[PDB]
Amino acid sequence: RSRAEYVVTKLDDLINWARRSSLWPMTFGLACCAVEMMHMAAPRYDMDRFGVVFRASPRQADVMIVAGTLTNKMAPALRKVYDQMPEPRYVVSMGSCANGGGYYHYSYSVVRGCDRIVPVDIYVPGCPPTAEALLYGILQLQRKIKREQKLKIWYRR
Amino acid sequence: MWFEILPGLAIMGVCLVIPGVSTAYIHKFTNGGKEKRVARVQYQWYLMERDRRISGVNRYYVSKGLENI
Amino acid sequence: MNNYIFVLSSLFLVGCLGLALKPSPIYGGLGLIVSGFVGCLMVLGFGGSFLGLMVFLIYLGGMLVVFGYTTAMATEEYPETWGSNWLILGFLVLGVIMEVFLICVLNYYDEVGVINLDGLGDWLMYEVDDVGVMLEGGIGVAAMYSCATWMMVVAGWSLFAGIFIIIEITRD
Amino acid sequence: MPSTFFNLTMAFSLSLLGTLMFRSHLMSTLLCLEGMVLSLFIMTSVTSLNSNSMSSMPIPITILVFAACEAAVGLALLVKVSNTYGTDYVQNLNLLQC
Amino acid sequence: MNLYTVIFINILLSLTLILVAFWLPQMNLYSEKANPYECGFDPTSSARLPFSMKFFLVAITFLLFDLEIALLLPLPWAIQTIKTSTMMIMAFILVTILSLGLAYEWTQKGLEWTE
Amino acid sequence: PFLDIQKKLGISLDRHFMFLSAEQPYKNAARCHAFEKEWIECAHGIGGTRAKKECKIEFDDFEECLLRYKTMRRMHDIKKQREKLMKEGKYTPPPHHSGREEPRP
Amino acid sequence: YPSKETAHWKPPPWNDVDILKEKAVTNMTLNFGPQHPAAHGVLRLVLELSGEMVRKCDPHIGLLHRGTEKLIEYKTYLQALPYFDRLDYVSMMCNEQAYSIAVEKLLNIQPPPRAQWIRVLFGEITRILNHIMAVTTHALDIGAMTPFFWMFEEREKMFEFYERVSGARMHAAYIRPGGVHQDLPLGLLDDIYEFSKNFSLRIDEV
Amino acid sequence: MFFINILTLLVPILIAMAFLTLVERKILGYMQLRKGPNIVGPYGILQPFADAMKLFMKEPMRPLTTSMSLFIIAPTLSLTLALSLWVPLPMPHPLINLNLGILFILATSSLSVYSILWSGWASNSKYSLFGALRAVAQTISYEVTMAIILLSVLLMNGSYSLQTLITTQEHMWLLLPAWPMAMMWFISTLAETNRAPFDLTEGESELVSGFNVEYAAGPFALFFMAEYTNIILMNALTTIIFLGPLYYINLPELYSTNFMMEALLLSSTFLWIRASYPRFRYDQLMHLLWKNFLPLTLALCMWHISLPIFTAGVPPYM
Amino acid sequence: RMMRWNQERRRLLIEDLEARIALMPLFQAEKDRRTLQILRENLEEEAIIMKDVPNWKVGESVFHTTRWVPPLIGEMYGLRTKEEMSNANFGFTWYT
Amino acid sequence: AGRISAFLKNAWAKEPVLVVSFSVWGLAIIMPMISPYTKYASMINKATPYNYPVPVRDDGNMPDVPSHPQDPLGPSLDWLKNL
Ligand SMILES: CCCCCCCCCCCCO[C@@H]1O[C@H](CO)[C@@H](O[C@H]2O[C@H](CO)[C@@H](O)[C@H](O)[C@H]2O)[C@H](O)[C@H]1O
Ligand SMILES: CCCCCCCCCCCCO[C@@H]1O[C@H](CO)[C@@H](O[C@H]2O[C@H](CO)[C@@H](O)[C@H](O)[C@H]2O)[C@H](O)[C@H]1O
Ligand SMILES: CCCCCCCCCCCCO[C@@H]1O[C@H](CO)[C@@H](O[C@H]2O[C@H](CO)[C@@H](O)[C@H](O)[C@H]2O)[C@H](O)[C@H]1O
Ligand SMILES: CCCCCCCCCCCCO[C@@H]1O[C@H](CO)[C@@H](O[C@H]2O[C@H](CO)[C@@H](O)[C@H](O)[C@H]2O)[C@H](O)[C@H]1O
Ligand code: SF4
Repeated sequence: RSRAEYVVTKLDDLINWARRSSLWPMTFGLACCAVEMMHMAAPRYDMDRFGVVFRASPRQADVMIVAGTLTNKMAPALRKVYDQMPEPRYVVSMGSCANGGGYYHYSYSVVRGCDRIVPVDIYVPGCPPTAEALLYGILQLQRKIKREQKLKIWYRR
Repeated sequence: MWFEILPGLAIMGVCLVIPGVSTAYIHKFTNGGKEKRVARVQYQWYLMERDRRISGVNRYYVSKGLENI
Repeated sequence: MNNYIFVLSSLFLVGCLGLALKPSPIYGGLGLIVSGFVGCLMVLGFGGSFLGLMVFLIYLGGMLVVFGYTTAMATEEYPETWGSNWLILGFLVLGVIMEVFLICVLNYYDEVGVINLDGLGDWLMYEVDDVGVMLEGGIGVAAMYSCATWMMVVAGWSLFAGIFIIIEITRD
Repeated sequence: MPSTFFNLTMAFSLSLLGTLMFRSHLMSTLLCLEGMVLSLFIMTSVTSLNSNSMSSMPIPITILVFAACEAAVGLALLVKVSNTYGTDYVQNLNLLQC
Repeated sequence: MNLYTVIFINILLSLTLILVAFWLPQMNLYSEKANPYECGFDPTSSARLPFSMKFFLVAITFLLFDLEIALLLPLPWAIQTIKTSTMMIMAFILVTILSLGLAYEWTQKGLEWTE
Repeated sequence: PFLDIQKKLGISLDRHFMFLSAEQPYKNAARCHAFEKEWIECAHGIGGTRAKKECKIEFDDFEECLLRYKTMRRMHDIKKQREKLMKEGKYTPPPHHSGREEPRP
Repeated sequence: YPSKETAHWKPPPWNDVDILKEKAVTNMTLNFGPQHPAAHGVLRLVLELSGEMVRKCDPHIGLLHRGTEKLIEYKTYLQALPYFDRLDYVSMMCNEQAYSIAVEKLLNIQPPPRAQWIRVLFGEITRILNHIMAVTTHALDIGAMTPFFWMFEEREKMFEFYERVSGARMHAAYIRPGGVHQDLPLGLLDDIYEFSKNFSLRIDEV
Repeated sequence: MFFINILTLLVPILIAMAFLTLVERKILGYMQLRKGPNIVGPYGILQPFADAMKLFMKEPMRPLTTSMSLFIIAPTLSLTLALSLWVPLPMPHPLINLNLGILFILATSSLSVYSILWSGWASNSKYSLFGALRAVAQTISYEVTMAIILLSVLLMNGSYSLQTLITTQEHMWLLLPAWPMAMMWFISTLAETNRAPFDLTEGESELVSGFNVEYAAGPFALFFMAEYTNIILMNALTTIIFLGPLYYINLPELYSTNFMMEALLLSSTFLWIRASYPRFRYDQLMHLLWKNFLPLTLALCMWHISLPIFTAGVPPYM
Repeated sequence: RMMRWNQERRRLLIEDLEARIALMPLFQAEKDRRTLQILRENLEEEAIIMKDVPNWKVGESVFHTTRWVPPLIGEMYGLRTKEEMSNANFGFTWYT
Repeated sequence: AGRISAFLKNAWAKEPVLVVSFSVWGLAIIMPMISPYTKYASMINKATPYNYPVPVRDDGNMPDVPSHPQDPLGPSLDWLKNL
C-alpha cells in the first residue's frame, strides 16, 4: 500500500460515514409490518436520533423498507418507486411476507418474496418483527454501508 | 433532557453574532478608526468628496483640524 | 463603467425582442421579469431609486398572476421556447445581428447623433445639485398627496372602478 | 442619455411589432402590451430624472396604475374567451365575419 | 460596486454548488428512473394540460390592490408636507375607497372560490 | 383645452405642472428652468404662429439646453482632435487632465 | 352580393346566440397513492380534479388482496385463527373475538366466565389502541404531527400487555374458540390498572 | 477587506442555517417526548454536515419530461436570493447601506416565489404543478397586507432605511405602539417562508412533496438551504423592526449580541409553532388574510396616518 | 413615547440642518471657484488641441444668450480621466 | 335604539375583527379634528429648513426683518423647543 491508497481509504470512510449517518427511508408501508415501523419512529426508539428521517418522495429517499405483503397488483408500483430512487439506494425487506410470502406464500395473488422484484440488502425476520428488531436491521444496514469500498476499488481498477 | 438542545443553539448563537461584530470592526479598520460614513443625501456625499480632496492622501476619513490652517 | 447604461439598455432591448417573438407565456412572463429588473437598474443608474424599485415590485406581482392564468388558460401539451422553432430562433439571432448592425451604422453616419459610442458615459448625468438634501424620486411621487392631488384622484378612481368592472366581466 | 433613449424606443417598437403580429395565444399578445407599458415607464422616468423634473414623477406611477387596470380587464376578457372555447386562441374569435 | 460584488458572489456560490452536485456523484441513467413520479403508477396525461384556477377573480383583484399600495408607499415622504390637511384627506379617501371596493367584492361573493 | 372648464371655474387640476419652469417640490429648479422661462415669456400673448418666428432665439437656446446636441458635438470634436494629435505624438495632456491634479480646496 | 369566398357564410342567429359544439370536459386525472403519505401505502385513489376541486373519487383496491378467504378453506379452524389478526391489524384481538364467537356458536359451546371478562378487557384495550391510531394519524394527515408521538408511547405500553399475555406485541392469537390460550400472568392486572389511571390525562392533552 | 467582510457574513449565516436544521429536529423531538439526533457527533452536532455530504454525493435527478433550464435555474435562484436578503441588514451596521432597504427586502423576497413557481412548472409533473399553483395562491394571500403592515410601522420610522429603525427604537420597542401590526406581521412571515401552519407549497401529507417532489440530491439541498436561511432572515427582520436591540454608539457588539438572542428566540417560536398546529387549507389562508388581516391592516394604516398628525409626532425625514 | 421621541428628533434635525445653512456660503464659494478653474483648464487645452483646426473659435458658446449657463458634468470632466467621469456619474449612487 | 345595541353586541361577539376595523377607521378621522396638537404638525414641517434662506436686499423699509440671525426679529421657535 501507499499514501495514495491510504488517502483513498480514509475518503471511503468519510463518504461511507455520511451515508450511514443520514439514511432517509421512503414513506412506504404495505400492511401490519408498517405499524411496527411507526413504533420505531415513536418516542421509545426515536429512529430520528440515529439520523433516520422519512421522506415521501422517492427522489429524496435512500432506503426502501418493504414493510408488509407484496401483492401481484402492487408489484409494478413498488418496482416503479424503487427505480425512481436516486442512487446509492438500499432495500430492507421487513417481515415474513416481504421476506418470502409468509402466511400468504401459497396465494394466487401474492409475490413470494419482494426479492423477486427488487434487490434486498437486509432481511428482517418476524411477523411482524418488533420495532427493536427492525431497528437492529437498520443498524445492520449501517454497518454494511460502513464496509463499502467503492473508492478503494476504483483506485485499483 | 431539554438542555441537550443547547449545544446546537450556542453554535447558532455564535454564528449570528459574528456578522454584526465583524462588520462593525472591519468598518473601523478601513475607515481610519471611525464608523463608515453614511451618505443618504447628496450633501453628505459632497462633504465626503471634499474631505477626500483636502486630505492630501485621497482618503475622506483622514481628517484635518486647525493644525492645517 | 462608461458602458454600463448602454449595456443595460442593450439587455432591455433583447428582452423585448424575446417577448415580441411570443413563445409560451411562461417564458414570456419570465422575459418581462428580466426586462423589469433590467429596467429597474436603468432607472437606478440615472439617479432614480423609488421608481425603479416600484416597477420591479409591480411587475413581480403582475407576472405571478399571469403565471397562474397561463397554467389554466394559455397552455398546450408542448409549450414553445425560443429554441423550439427554427423560425423563431432564426429571427431571434437575426434580430440581435440587426441590432449590432443598426447601432454600428448609425454610429458611422452621425457619430454623435442617436449613437455616440465615443462619448458613452459622458452624457448620462447632466446636472446634479451637489449640496442638496431633498432630491430623491420618492419626494416627487409624493406630490400626489399635496400638489398634484388630481393625479391621485383619477388613479384612485380607476382602481376603484376596476373592481366593479372585473366583477361584471367575470360573472356568468 | 442619447443612446439609452434610442434603445428604449426600439424596445417599444419591438413590443408594438409583437402586439401587431399575432401568433395563437391571446395571452402572448397581452404580454406584449405590458412590454410597451414597461418601455414607456422607463422612458418617462429617465426623462424626468435627466431633466430634474420632480413635479413630473407622479406621471410614471399613473402610467402603471392604468396599465394595471388595462391588464386586469385583458385577463378578465381572457377568462371569458377560454370559457367559450377551452383555449385562448384568437382564430376562434371569428364569428363576427358574418 | 459593493452591492454588485456581493450579489455576484452569491450567484457564484450557488452555481458552484450546482456544478459540484451534477459532476461529483456517480450516475446511472435509465428510462424508468427518469420517468415522472406519480405514486408508483404512470401518469394518465401530461402535466401540461390546463389546470383550472378557482381563485382567478381574487388573482386579478390582487393586481389592482397591488397598485393601490404603490400609491401608498410614498406616504413617508408625503407626511413631511406643509399641506398636512390635504395630504391627510387624500390618504384617508384613498384608503376608504379601497375598503369600499373590498367590501363590495366581499358582499358580491368575489372572494369565494368557484366550485 | 377643448372645454375650458378649469379656466372658467378658476381652478387648476393640471395647469400648474405643464412644463419645466413650473413649481417644483422644495424649490428644486428643473434643468433649463431659465431658458424655458424665457421662451414661455417671449411667446406670451402673441399666439403660436408669431411665436414660431419671433421667439426663435429663445426656443433654440432652450432646445440646446435641454437636448444638448451642440454641446455633445463640440466635445466630440475636441476629443477627436486630441486623439489624432496624441497618436501623432504632438500633444501631451497636462498633469491635471491625467489624474495628478492638486485638488481644491 | 354572392361571392365565391363568401358562399359558405350563413346569416347570424336571430338573437345573436350561437349554438356551438359542446365544449370538452378536461378534468385532471391523478393517482393519489399507493405510494402517498395519506394513501396508507396501498390505496390507488384515482381522482378526477378541477383545479383542486375533486370531481370524482375512484378508489382502486386489491393492492393488499392476499386471498385470505381462499386460504382459510385449506386450514383447520384453529389454523385459520391467525389470519384474523392480520385483517384489521390495528384491532387484532377484536378480530380474534369475532371469529372465536362465530366458531363457538357453530360448536354450541360457551367460553368460561373468566375468559369472557378477559376478552372484554382486552377488547377495550384494543379499542383504545385503535382509536389512538385513528385519531393521531388522522391528525397527522391534517398536519398536526405531535399527538402521534405522545399517544404512540401509550400504544407501546399497551403492546406490552399483549406481549405479556401472548408473547407477541401485535398478532397475539390469544383469543380462541373456547376462551383464551393462557391465563393472565401474575401482576398484569396491576400494571393495566397503573396504565389506566393515567391515560385520561393523555387524552386531555390531545 | 470588503471581500473578507462578505465571508464573515455568508459563512456564519450558512453555518447558522445548518445548525437550525439540528435545533429544529431536537426541539421538535423533545416536544414529542423524543430526543432527536444525539449520535452523529456530540449531541448531534455533526448531523447537519452528514446530511449535507449525503445529498451532494447523491445522484441528481434528470427527469425526461422536465424543461431543464428552469429546472436548474430555480434552486440556484433560491439560494442566491436568500443570501442576498442579508446584505442590507444592520446588526447594527450593514454590509450594504441602502436608502430604501425595506423596499429592497420586499422586491427580493417577492422574486423568491419564482424559484418555487418555475421549479414546479419546469419539473412537468402533476404534484409539482400543484405545489407551484399553491405558491401563486400563497403570495396573493399574504403579499396584499405585508407591505401595508410595513407601511404603517414606517410612518413612525420616517423612512425605508433599516438603520433608521435602530434610532426610532432608541427608547422603546416598536412592539409597544405597534403590537397589533407586529402580530399580523408575524403571521405573514410564517406564510412568506412557507412554514407551518402554512407549509402548503410542499405540504407532504397532500402533495407528497409539492414543488420540489422531482428534485434529488444537491439541487434539492439548495431549496432546503434557502428555506432555513429565510427563516432566520425574516425573524432577524422582525427583531430589528419591532424588538429594537439595545444600541450604544460606543458598544456596537452589544447590539449584535442582543440582536442574536432575540433572533434566536423568534426562530425557536417558528419551530415551536410547527410542532403545535395542524395545517391550513390553502383557500383558508386566503380568507384569513383577505377577510381578517386586510380589513384591520387598512384601518390601522389609516390610524397610523392619523396618529403623527394629531399628536404632532411626524418622524424626521433624515 | 413615540410622540415625544419624534418631537425631539425633529428638533435635532433642525439643528443639523441649521449647521448646513451656516456652512453653505463657504461651500458655494469653494464650488464656484472649483467649477471655474476646471472650465479654465479645459479652455487652455482647447487652445492647443484646436489650434490648427479651420474655423474653430476657442471658447465659443453654443447659446445666443450671454447669461451664465452652468456646465454639464460631461463638459467639466470631458477631458479628464475615465475615473473622474465615472465618479461624477456614479459616486453617490454606487456608495452603499 | 335597543335593536342596534343587540346588533352591535352580536357583531362584537361574532365579528370582532370587523367591529375593530370600523371603530379604528372612525377614530382615525375623528382624532385630528379634536386634538389640540394637530396644528403643530404642519408648523413643524414648516420650520424644517431644507433650503438656504436667501437674504433680502435691505431697502431701508424692512422694520420686521432681522439684520442678524440673533436679532429678536423674525420667526421664533420657542413653541417647538417647549412642545
Ligand atoms: C447585450 C450586450 C451588448 C454589448 C454592447 C457593446 C458593449 C461595448 C460598448 C462598445 C461601445 C464603445 O465603447 C467604448 O466607448 C468609449 C466611450 O465611453 C470609447 O472611449 C474611448 O475611446 C474613444 C476612441 O476610440 C474615445 O472616446 C477615447 O479615446 C476613450 O474615451 C471606447 O473607445 C469605446 O470602446
Ligand atoms: C367631475 C369629476 C371631478 C370632480 C372631482 C374632483 C374634484 C377636484 C379635487 C382635486 C382638487 C385639486 O385642486 C387643485 O389643487 C391644486 C394643487 O393640487 C391647487 O393648486 C394650487 O397650488 C399649486 C401648488 O403647486 C400651485 O402650483 C397652483 O398654481 C395653485 O393653483 C389648485 O388651486 C386646486 O384647484
Ligand atoms: C468531437 C466529438 C468528440 C467525441 C465525442 C464522443 C462522445 C461520446 C460520449 C459517450 C458518453 C459519455 O457520457 C456518459 O456515458 C456514460 C457511460 O458511457 C453514461 O453514464 C451513466 O449511464 C450508464 C447507463 O447504463 C452507466 O452505464 C454509466 O456507468 C453511468 O455513469 C451516460 O451516457 C453519460 O453520463
Ligand atoms: C368617502 C370617503 C370618506 C373618507 C374620507 C374622509 C376624509 C375626511 C377627513 C376628515 C378629517 C380632517 O381632519 C382635519 O385634519 C386637519 C389636519 O390634517 C386639521 O387641521 C388642523 O391642523 C392643521 C395642521 O395639520 C392646521 O394647519 C389647521 O389649521 C387645523 O385645522 C383639521 O382640524 C381636521 O378637521
Ligand atoms: S409479515 Fe406478518 S406482520 Fe408483517 S405484513 Fe405480513 S402478516 Fe403482517
